[PDB]
Amino acid sequence: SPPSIGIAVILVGSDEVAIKDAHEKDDFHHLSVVPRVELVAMNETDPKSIITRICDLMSDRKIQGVVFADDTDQEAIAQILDFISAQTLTPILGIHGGSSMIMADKDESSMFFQFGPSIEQQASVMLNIMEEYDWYIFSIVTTYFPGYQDFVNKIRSTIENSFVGWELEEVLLLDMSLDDGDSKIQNQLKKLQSPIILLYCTKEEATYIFEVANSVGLTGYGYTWIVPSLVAGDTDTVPSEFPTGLISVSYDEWDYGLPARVRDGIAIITTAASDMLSEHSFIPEPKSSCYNTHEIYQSNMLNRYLINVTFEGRDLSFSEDGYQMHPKLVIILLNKERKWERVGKWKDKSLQMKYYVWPRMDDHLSIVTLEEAPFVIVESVDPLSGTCMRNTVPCQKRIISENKTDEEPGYIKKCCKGFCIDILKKISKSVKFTYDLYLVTNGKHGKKINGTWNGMIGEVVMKRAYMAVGSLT
Amino acid sequence: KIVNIGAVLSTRKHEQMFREAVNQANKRIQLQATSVTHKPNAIQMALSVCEDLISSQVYAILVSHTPTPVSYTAGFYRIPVLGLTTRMSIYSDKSIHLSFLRTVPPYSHQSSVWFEMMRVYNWNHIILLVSDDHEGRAAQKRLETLLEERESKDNKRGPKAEKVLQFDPGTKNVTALLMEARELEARVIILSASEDDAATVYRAAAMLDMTGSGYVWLVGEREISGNALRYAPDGIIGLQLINGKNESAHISDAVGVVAQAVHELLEKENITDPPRGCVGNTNIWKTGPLFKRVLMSSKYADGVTGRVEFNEDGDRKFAQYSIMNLQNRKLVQVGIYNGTHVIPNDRKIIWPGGE
Amino acid sequence: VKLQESGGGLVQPGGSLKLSCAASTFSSYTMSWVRQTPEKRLEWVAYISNGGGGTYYPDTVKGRFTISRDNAKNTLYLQMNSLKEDTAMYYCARPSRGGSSYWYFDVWGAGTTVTV
Amino acid sequence: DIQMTQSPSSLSASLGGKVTITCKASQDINKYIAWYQHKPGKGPRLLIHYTSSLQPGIPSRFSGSGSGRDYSFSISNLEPEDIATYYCLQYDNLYTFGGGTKLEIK
Amino acid sequence: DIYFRRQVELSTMYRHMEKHNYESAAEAIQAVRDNKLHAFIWDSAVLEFEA
Amino acid sequence: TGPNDTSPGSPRHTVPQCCYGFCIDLLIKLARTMQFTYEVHLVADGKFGTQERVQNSNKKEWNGMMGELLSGQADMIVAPLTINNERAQYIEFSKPFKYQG
Repeated sequence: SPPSIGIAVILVGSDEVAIKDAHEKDDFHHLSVVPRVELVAMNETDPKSIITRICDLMSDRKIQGVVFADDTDQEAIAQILDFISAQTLTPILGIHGGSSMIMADKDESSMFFQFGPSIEQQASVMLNIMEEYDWYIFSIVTTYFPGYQDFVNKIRSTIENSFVGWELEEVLLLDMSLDDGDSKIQNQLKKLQSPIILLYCTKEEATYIFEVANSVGLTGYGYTWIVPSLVAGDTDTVPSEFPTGLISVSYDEWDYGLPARVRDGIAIITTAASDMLSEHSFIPEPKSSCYNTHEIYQSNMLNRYLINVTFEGRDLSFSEDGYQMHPKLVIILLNKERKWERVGKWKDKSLQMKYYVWPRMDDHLSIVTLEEAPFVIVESVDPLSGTCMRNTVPCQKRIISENKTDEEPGYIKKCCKGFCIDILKKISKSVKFTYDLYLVTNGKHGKKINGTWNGMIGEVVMKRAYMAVGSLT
Repeated sequence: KIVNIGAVLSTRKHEQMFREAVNQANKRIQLQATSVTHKPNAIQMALSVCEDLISSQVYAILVSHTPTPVSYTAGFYRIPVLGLTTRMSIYSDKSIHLSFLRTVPPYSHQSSVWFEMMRVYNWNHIILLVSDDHEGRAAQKRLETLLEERESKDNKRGPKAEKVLQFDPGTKNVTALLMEARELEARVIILSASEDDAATVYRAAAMLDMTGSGYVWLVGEREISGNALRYAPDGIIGLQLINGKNESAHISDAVGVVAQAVHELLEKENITDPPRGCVGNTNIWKTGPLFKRVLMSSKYADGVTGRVEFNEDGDRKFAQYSIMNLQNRKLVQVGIYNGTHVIPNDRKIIWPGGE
Repeated sequence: VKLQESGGGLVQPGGSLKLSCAASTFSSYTMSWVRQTPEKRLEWVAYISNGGGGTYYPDTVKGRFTISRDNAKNTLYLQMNSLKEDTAMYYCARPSRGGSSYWYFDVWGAGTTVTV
Repeated sequence: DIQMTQSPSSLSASLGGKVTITCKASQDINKYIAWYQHKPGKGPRLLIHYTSSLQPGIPSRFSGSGSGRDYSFSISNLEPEDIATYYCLQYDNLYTFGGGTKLEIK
Repeated sequence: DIYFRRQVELSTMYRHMEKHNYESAAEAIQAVRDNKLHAFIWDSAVLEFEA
Repeated sequence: TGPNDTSPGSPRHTVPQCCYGFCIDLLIKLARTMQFTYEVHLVADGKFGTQERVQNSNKKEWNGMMGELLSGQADMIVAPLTINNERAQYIEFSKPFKYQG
């Protein structure tokens, strides 16, 4: 009872067997149309070979849609795909590599979609990462991608909302002025007097500019660098000029995997075509050739149907600009031994990470205090942000629990206000400080029992790199 | 000194005058200019880009009239591409195609020709009708950027204020916008839209009696068309370009202004070469940005169309003008202008409904 | 991988005989099988996808037939009811290139008969 | 579902003759063709793909042409180990079949 | 709401104001006399007439 | 010209109401002095005008009363409208009636 549409998959660069076996068990019956797969491998990946393969398959086969993959890092693949889709009025889903790098400002009549995060969702998850340690946004952008103007106007855009606690934006916009004597691009990096620097760029000019950052003194010890997906998304290789870890978001590191991605795209195309045959009772008749053009209005209806797809548990819908809505994201670190080791987790609002403290941070102090009346006041956190605006402290309180697991220095960072905290915030700028502020647990402040001391003096006698500010006579 | 310059042109004799202009520039270094046959259904023309790229020594492609895919194909390929039909502005713009260079101001022109006209006639209030397009947003941004006259320290009673409309490309909904614009106190209308939108408004001020004595119109180029100029009322003021129809005058100074860049670049070092015809991936000729740099700071092959100096975007910085006023049924040229020397008129302006 | 049929008979005229064809990868492979006329015509009987769905027949044997498959034992299951005027031979055929779609098999079975 | 009807009823030819059988469906097939041959009681043997693409192990004795919904398939130079019966397949809807013919030798 | 949010030193005070604001002048004036609201902030040229 | 929202929840039925008071008397004197033909219609919501980032984008429109001055729904605001730094960015005021805090 279901008829057929023609779906061609193209892989450039391996195991066409794992991709074949994964989908050919997906039974698209129980749907109104069923697919027709056709594998085709290629290795040239030049524009002329791409067009002369794509419209060759269009001329031979009644092709409904194309699922394109890649194993390169050339972004300009995607525009070529974005060129031909509006030329052919047929859907194309770029699912890996350079086809998955995000292209802003797509054409109005294009039907090209990508698996990947938007250019603004990466900034949103970059804010949600920095809301663990109350860091401060200082973004610089040297190159000029088409996805620049959305980035600053999305990163501002939350710093004026509520309960912020965020520092200023000493922003630096540069460009691709071909001028070596313009060394102020080396000289303006002294204006980044900040521990956290955002850098939205390309891979090659970042490989250039991190040598410049080492030349000025933006080393990996006192500063960090949070970097979006398009610079260091190539999980296999790394240039030697990156002692600059905590790179930001990528997708899940092995694309569920690549044949599961192929199966998901096949399900997307067939579900949209089944929805169109269920609602309007006719499918689009396929294109004649890349030569013949004259003898489509229903392609806009296909564009409306392709962006409201849902499968067994995965809302794989799309926005108007060709990216996913929900999708799974990971967080990567860089491994001074030159690997990429971190597998962080982010899902649709939420972030889950490791250790509750950042490793690699002498002027680092632990400081233990005590809650009382108006000297050190402990209050709860905001239910929308976690951090504290005017209170400006973690106060990482430990939980005493059952005696089979350790304590909780990941218990939620209760805000502390009051007199001694306002004194400490002046003494920090007075000499040079860094807090690790936490509360006592045994609740035995200022006591000496037979043999020993407890409480704040108990954590003084145990040599735990301490001060004891608070109410203490 | 045997280098190549590709071109795609409309008809056969344009290639004859092309090779003759290359022979004219041959008095400088010797040149190619193999060139080929503009074609319809241009993805086959996107096929035949590397029927021209087969020479490594091609360093510029010349294109005439459609926003052609050669800027996308031969822009991988950091090869500066010159053309004469960039009037539809959007593919020579801030969605940066790194390979384009104009030889003509766009349809969404530098609208200072309107802004400089106001100090001729002390106008202070502007109703600005603007279609919902990239052209409309470009004209809106340019005319709002043209408000730097407020930094002194002379007409500060009003530069230009009032409001803008939005004007979606629809046929019926013209009446409501003009009915709302009837209430305002401004009497000057600037309308910059498409020729089909001119054929859409087309009578709607006449049905509301917003023609004649009360108002003054300053329309763009695309009111002069066989369906639009038939139905514009009497007394409309329009603009008209100097050139863009005698393309030989463009192409002669084009091959001169690329030959000067060839002579300027040949005296330098590290002249790496483009690939030999469409061979594979990562074909990024490293002297391409250097070619864009040496071309973007060049003067003009002066002698035919006047000195043209390219900007950071690639505009001409050239005096674009000719004002056609509409008398009883025929357009007339009224004055001789410049970029700055708007030397007003030598005839009489027939203002609408009272002259 | 090879196909071997079993469950052959029409011992009740108008009865129901659940025949099968085992295989020795067949789990991603759909199924449709064949009876033969006295004019030897390879008329179709039923249709399953590889995943059990898409249960269909042609117009010859509609209305009487109960259909299933098991990709673990690599077998088909369908009871023959309206072959009661034929001395048919049935074989199993595993269409190439798998899927819930269909392509051209050379992967057919061995061929056994059903006689009334 | 769409149903097919092959025609007609005979492959009456001598040793090395020429016969042709037509795939004729009720609907447009877009050259969706296959071809099989078998003895009575032995089992089918594949012949033909989309562009009459023959099979390794199958000789060049079998050719064909046609389009849209109507196809012709010709057999010549036949050695009588191919005492068989030839069959056409369509798969527009799930699968499709018609009558087909049997081979006799005169 | 503009004057309090402009100042940073009064910011905590502003954080107490977001959960109790009203929509009209007469609403809060009537709500003060019903003991749901112990204090109110407004202009002198309305409050000196209302008292 | 009263609001459509005569009972300030759902329904929208505009009616002629009548107003009087301080600003009405001052408008009477200014209109007799400066030859004003005038109509008076009340405000949409009643929130005195403020600025916020609306439509989850990079656009800040002006809510309430002051937006009706910016959008051309009126040409004068005769109301107890304070003088601020944020409103005086592009809205001209006068010598201010009174002095209060």
